[PDB]
Amino acid sequence: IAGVDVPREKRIVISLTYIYGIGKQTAKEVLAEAGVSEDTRTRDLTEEELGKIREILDRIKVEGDLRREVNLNIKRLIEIGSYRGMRHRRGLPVRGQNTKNNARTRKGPSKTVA
Amino acid sequence: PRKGPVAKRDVLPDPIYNSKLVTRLINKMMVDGKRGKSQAILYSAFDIIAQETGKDPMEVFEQAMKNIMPLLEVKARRVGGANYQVPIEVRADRRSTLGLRWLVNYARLRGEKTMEVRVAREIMDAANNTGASVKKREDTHKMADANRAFA
Amino acid sequence: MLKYNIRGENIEVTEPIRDYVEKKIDKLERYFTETPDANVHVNLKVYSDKNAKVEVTIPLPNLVLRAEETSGDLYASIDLIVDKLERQIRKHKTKVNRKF
Amino acid sequence: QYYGTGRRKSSVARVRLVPGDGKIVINNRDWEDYIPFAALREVIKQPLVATETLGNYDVLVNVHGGGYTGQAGAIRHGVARALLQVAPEYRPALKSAGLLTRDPRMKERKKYGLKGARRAPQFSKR
Amino acid sequence: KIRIRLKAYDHRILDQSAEKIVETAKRSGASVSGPIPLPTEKSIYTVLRAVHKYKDSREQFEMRTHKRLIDIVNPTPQTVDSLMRLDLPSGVDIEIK
Amino acid sequence: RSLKKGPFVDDHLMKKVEAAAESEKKQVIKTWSRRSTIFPTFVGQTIAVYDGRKHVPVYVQEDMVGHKLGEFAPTRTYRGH
Amino acid sequence: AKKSMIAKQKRTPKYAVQAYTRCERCGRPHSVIRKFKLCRICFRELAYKGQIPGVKKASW
RNA sequence: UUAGUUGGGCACUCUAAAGUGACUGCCGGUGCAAGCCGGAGGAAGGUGGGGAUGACGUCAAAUCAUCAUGCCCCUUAUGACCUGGGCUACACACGUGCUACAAUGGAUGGUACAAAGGGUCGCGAAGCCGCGAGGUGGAGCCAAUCCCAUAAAACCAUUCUCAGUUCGGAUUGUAGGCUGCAACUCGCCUACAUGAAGCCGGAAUCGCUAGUAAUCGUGGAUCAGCAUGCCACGGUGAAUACGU
RNA sequence: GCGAAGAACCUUACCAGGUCUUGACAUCCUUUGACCACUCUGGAGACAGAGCUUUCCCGGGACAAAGUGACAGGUGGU
Ligand SMILES: [Mg+2]
Ligand SMILES: [Mg+2]
Ligand SMILES: [Mg+2]
Ligand SMILES: [Mg+2]
Ligand SMILES: [Mg+2]
Ligand SMILES: [Mg+2]
Ligand SMILES: [Mg+2]
Ligand SMILES: [Mg+2]
Ligand SMILES: [Mg+2]
Ligand SMILES: [Mg+2]
Ligand SMILES: [Mg+2]
Ligand SMILES: [Mg+2]
Ligand SMILES: [Mg+2]
Ligand SMILES: [Mg+2]
Ligand SMILES: [Mg+2]
Ligand SMILES: [Mg+2]
Ligand SMILES: [Mg+2]
Ligand SMILES: [Mg+2]
Ligand SMILES: [Mg+2]
Ligand SMILES: [Mg+2]
Ligand SMILES: [Mg+2]
Ligand SMILES: [Mg+2]
Ligand SMILES: [Mg+2]
Ligand SMILES: [Mg+2]
Ligand SMILES: [Mg+2]
Ligand SMILES: [Mg+2]
Ligand SMILES: [Mg+2]
Ligand SMILES: [Mg+2]
Ligand SMILES: [Mg+2]
Ligand SMILES: [Mg+2]
Ligand SMILES: [Mg+2]
Ligand SMILES: [Mg+2]
Ligand SMILES: [Mg+2]
Ligand SMILES: [Mg+2]
Ligand SMILES: [Mg+2]
Ligand SMILES: [Mg+2]
Ligand SMILES: [Mg+2]
Ligand SMILES: [Mg+2]
Ligand SMILES: [Mg+2]
Ligand SMILES: [Mg+2]
Ligand SMILES: [Mg+2]
Ligand SMILES: [Zn+2]
Repeated sequence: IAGVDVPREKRIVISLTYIYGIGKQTAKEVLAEAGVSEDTRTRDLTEEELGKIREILDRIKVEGDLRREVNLNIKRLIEIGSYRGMRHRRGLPVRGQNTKNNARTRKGPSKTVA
Repeated sequence: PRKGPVAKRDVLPDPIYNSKLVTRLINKMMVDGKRGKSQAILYSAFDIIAQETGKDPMEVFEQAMKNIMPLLEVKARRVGGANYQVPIEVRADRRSTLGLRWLVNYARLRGEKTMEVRVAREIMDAANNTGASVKKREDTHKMADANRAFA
Repeated sequence: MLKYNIRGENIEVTEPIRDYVEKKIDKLERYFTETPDANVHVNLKVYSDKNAKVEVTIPLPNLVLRAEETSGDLYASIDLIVDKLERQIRKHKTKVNRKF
Repeated sequence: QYYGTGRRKSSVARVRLVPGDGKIVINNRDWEDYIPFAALREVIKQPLVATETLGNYDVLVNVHGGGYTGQAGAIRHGVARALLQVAPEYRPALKSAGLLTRDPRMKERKKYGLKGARRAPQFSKR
Repeated sequence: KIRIRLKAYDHRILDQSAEKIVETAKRSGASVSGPIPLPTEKSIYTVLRAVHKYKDSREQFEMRTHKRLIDIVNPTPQTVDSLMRLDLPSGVDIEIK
Repeated sequence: RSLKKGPFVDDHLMKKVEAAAESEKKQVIKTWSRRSTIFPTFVGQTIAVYDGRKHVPVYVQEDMVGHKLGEFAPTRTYRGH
Repeated sequence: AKKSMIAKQKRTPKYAVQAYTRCERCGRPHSVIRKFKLCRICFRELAYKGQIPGVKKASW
């Protein structure tokens, strides 16, 4: 419908944020710039409204190629042979925080006991 | 505690409705010292009760409370056996304590929408011996009457 | 399962010492139907006159085992400390069973 | 035009009674605006309720310190003392109702080694 | 037209000289306003008691400073030089305007 | 300097790299300045960086510019538990 | 290495950000009050003897 | 008057010096006395509330690393200087805390009420710039005068509709700000995006008797910068104690 | 969430490399007596090579150097 399917019963300011690259604030910007009010259900949208929305959205980065762009950034910094690249290989906290305790949303669940 | 009985703290009667138990109910729905939230969610309840039913809110509250306050209650202790659930008569004061505790411990779990309603249709259910708190009192009475020999 | 925190003051913790402590303390599991998960704590000190002191603490569910012993040899102190601990076990078990 | 001074917690109110209608004014503001909530209004009226003198005086008050509840108690004490000031006869009714005693309850000191005034840190026995 | 500020670590020593100033002023015919006790300033120092361990045991010391204030509105040179050549015990601080 | 005042490089290393501008290019630059950022002028050269106990070699490629030298010279030795 | 540390500390360092503070009676680096330039031990033992003006035990 | 501002007054709060005041003192009962219970007057009644205060001694308890000292040891090094790293590692285990698991809530806009503190190699306002962290500027101030600093919960409106979501915020990519000669190992903060576990937590276990527990903020020491830690301050503010 | 009322360098006491030897720190003898600073070159820096002065202050003192010696120096141990 707008690059990817969106919920029907939710307001468009809350529905547009289902795209990989649109959040609470840039959706507000798109809605304000186009002209639609942020309290209209998406099932009540006219065809001209969505038509106007689509190219405004497609001008800025879209859910599709952002994946590959960020992935190639990670690949660049991991093929160079830097500290962040070694962390990305090994799967450890890239930002400089401790790892004696609490590196769990990276290392995974608490593994089998030694 | 160990030296002797200790005097209670008298509860100043609330405004608007001018009762005692209403303030002790407001003090029970309190969380983290937030007096205003409990006050609002109780006054809204006693107003919608009149809007829905057509009677004085305090009459519905009283005739729903009179069905929840238990009389007998099982206490695990010595005398008549080492913790054999001897049934005992709750004192006059302990009644309203248990009544409000059961009224609020179950009005938190009814589960439709905002609690500003969940407390009202529990008073309506208690006004005619139905719900969950009344079930709690009946269950406690059954268990108390089960041990009719250990007294 | 038992978890041992072994500390050695004025001495270095050597693997045979660890194994001896592990087995001697593990012989304590026979007093329960269910093996607990409490943290056993052991401390080892040696003085200048060849005298050794060993302190053991075990926080059971509803019991606290503490035992310290000094003797001419470290291993003898370990054996006597085990005897002390089983003594507390029997005392507590008899008391709680009597208070049935 | 008769003075009175009330204190509670960390709040001080200077109350003065004038014969008149009964309009209530707090710090150049109306009694329904400064303290909006309905039930935080009957506290001031109790000294004027324990005796039937509801519409016999207008109050002029100047208050500072504490939160909205504490200065309500302060202004209550102040208006009661002012009522005794106008008439040296109303003492039995109010002293009987316990409406003259100042609240000796104050926030309590903190203590080193404790997380609050009496709360102690957690400890373990397992 | 002159304002005098007196501050010291002890009120007992302070107030003697504080008054000594007002008598030595008004004896030579000066219109003077009496001392006005300004708020004291007290500060707290908490230090661990032990040498190595035991953070839970501490000791607290305090240092509190007292202040006064004197005004003269219509002085004469005799009051000026009388106050100026008068000498106060060490332990007070006088800041003549 | 992570502001807009400008980049940061120690003069005792900038001097060496810009004096190594000749076609010889056979002067491996030994350094202790791990904190110096990599300039586009570094492209081509080869720099040994001290990592605590030895000078490890780094070959300054195109996409390595902008970072800090100490990134490519790890200071901890980890193999596994 | 103690008596050399005081001598280094009183010298002028290469850059300002390398300066630091030690107690003056004893050479203790940690927990030194800049009001007195004393540590937490040369303060306790020496305020008891009444050698710091103004400072007394607090009981409030 | 832009309004305690301006002239004017210390009447009321307020600051702080000296006093009064509470001592079972009086009354009724009891006992024979110490004392016990009840009542009166009073702001306060039974050491009013809270601090400081820690007997002889026990654990050869802790500190030769705050300091001092006996004996031993090294003295072209076990003494001294410089740069870079390390104390910040990571298959795991234990202790103390912070934030959540939502509707007594989330989000948006309006608006009111504090106590205690710090400031001259220092605090740093108005004004303009920037969505924001912040930049430019320089007013006043050696401070009951000026600044940090229009407290947040609370209250009134609108919206969301019981979902792993308009809950939660981890983790990560990009672009910036401040301090510092320097921010990769290794700082704090901001903007866009990403969006994890988590739906009240087994056996067990801790804290608290009234302005306490709970909850919400504020200040300070260390400090160029860095606290969910430590020490203090107030706002709202409960339940229960039959009994050993 | 203990010494630590606050580890990027310093703190720092640990490791790698480069360095010194009456010495980084004090009493003490000889003499020059202000050495000190500061500018440039070389080095990661400690440090070397030059240049400018040294008006020491009033025989005494403050500090320094040069070799000079008895000596210091240890966050080494219990
Ligand atoms: Mg999503
Ligand atoms: Mg976003
Ligand atoms: Mg960190
Ligand atoms: Mg942990
Ligand atoms: Mg020891
Ligand atoms: Mg044996
Ligand atoms: Mg205490
Ligand atoms: Mg305690
Ligand atoms: Mg602690
Ligand atoms: Mg203390
Ligand atoms: Mg020493
Ligand atoms: Mg230095
Ligand atoms: Mg520093
Ligand atoms: Mg320090
Ligand atoms: Mg004024
Ligand atoms: Mg008598
Ligand atoms: Mg009485
Ligand atoms: Mg007392
Ligand atoms: Mg005493
Ligand atoms: Mg011990
Ligand atoms: Mg020694
Ligand atoms: Mg050699
Ligand atoms: Mg550490
Ligand atoms: Mg959210
Ligand atoms: Mg708001
Ligand atoms: Mg103030
Ligand atoms: Mg400040
Ligand atoms: Mg500060
Ligand atoms: Mg200025
Ligand atoms: Mg501030
Ligand atoms: Mg709803
Ligand atoms: Mg970084
Ligand atoms: Mg789940
Ligand atoms: Mg749910
Ligand atoms: Mg108690
Ligand atoms: Mg009591
Ligand atoms: Mg700071
Ligand atoms: Mg170093
Ligand atoms: Mg030279
Ligand atoms: Mg020269
Ligand atoms: Mg010696
Ligand atoms: Zn010291």
